[PDB]
Amino acid sequence: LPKSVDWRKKGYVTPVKNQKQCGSCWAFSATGALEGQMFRKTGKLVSLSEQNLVDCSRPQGNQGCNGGFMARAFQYVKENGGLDSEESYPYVAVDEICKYRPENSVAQDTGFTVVAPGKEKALMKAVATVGPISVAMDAGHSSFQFYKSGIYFEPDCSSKNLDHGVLVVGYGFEGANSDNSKYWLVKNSWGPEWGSNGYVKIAKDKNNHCGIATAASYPNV
Amino acid sequence: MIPGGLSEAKPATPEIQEIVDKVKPQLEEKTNETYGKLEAVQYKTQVVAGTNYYIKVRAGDNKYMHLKVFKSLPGQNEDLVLTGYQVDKNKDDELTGF
Repeated sequence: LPKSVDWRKKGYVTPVKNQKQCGSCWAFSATGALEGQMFRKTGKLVSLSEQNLVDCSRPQGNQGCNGGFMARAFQYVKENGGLDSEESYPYVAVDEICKYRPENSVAQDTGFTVVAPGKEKALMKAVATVGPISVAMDAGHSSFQFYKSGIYFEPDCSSKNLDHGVLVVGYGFEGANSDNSKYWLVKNSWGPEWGSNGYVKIAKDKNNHCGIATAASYPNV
Repeated sequence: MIPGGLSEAKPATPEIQEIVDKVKPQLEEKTNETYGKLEAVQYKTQVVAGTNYYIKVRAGDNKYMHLKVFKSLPGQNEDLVLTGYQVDKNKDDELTGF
């Protein structure tokens, strides 16, 4: 496997978005992973509608601005036969009436693949060979809110209690040594003003820090 | 716990009481009525691009209300905002996202 990966350099990743005051991270994580896989398939990067997911995926077990899961979003896309573009179905950060229209669908999936739970080596393999991967993490700590740069390591982090869904767009290491200071390169959904232009490096191969490999998945396209 | 979901309830701490105090003016504004002290009893948090606190408070006449207070991320330099509230609540009502 590569010692470093950064899917942004290969055109897989849209600009960082902003979920605002809605608990819709799961939808941003899901569209992020789906944007990557659709790009892999077609070579065309198209920003996808988190609002479509928020409004329409309650039958699959999501709860709009009250939370959800990336797997349930990929399932909705499968059962629904599609997902609209952001341009056609824009985000307003509140639960609204489902406006899915099949004629504006620009992505599909056939389900999803779960990465072996807890296994950072499985997660690494997935990142290196598939593309951006949806993950859940423990992001509720003050240290995460205040994050600006470097490798994030929070001794209080849980591998088990995961309150946020984000996107792993690669991995690598700080410094000369490829097995020191390793990190997951993570796209957040709190706008480009947060963290490092909207991104954060999370400690890698440190006992599944903040639960990054606890519940990772990606859509099958 | 789920991504974007609310946490388990936890009994209020002085910080939470503090958030209620800071935000009291805004509530009086919305409801028209004015309050003696509001006792913060319990709360839940929800992580967004910032933080939503859902706080159960007591009006001191055995009346309860549920407040939704948004705390912005570090760089936005914005103070706490009461983004929602529900009135006429039961002491044992579960705090839920709204």
